[PDB]
Amino acid sequence: QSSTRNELETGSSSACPKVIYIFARASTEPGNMGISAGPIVADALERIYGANDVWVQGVGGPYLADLASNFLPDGTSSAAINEARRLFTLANTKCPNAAIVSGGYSQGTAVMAGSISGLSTTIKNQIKGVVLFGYTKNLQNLGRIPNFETSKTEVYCDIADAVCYGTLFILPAHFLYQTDAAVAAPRFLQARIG
Repeated sequence: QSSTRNELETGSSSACPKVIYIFARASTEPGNMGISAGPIVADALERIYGANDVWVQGVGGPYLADLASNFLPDGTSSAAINEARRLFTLANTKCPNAAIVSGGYSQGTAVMAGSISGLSTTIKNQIKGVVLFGYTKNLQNLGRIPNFETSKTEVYCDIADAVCYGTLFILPAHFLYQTDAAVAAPRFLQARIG
C-alpha cells in the first residue's frame, strides 16, 4: 500500500536523495500518507526525480488524523505538530544538503503550518517548498504559514471547500484537489527544488 511510507526513518546518511518529501494526511485517512493527495504528489515526485532520488515520508506516530482535533486552537493536536518538527529535524540531521519539500491536506495542513512555523532558521531554509491542499487555517493565518516565506508556499483553496473559509464542516464529501496535486503542486515544487 501507497498509504504508509517511511523512507526518511529508514534513511541512512550514505544514500541521501535530492529530495526528501514529508506529508501530513487529512482526517480519517489511513497510514501516514493517506489515499488521496498524499500518494498523488509522491507518485509525481518520483516520476520527475526517480524513485531512488526521493525519500517519501508520512507524519505518523502520535498524528492520528482524527476529526476531534480539528477543533483544537492550532487546528490539530500538539503531539501531531511535534511529530512533524521531529521528522523535519531528522531530514536536516541525516541529510542537511537535500531539498526538503512538504505537503499537507486538510487537518494535515495545520500540522505543517503548526510545525513549520516554530522551526530553526536553518531548517526552514532547507524546506524548499510547501503545498497545502485545503488549508484549514487559510482564514485565520491569512493564507500563509506564519514565520515561513510565501514564495515557497503554494496554497490550494477550492471555492467549495468550507474549511478554507475559517470554519469546519464535517460531512462526507469528494476530494477536491485531484488536478492540483497531480499537476500544479509537483510543478510548483519542481521550480522550488532546491
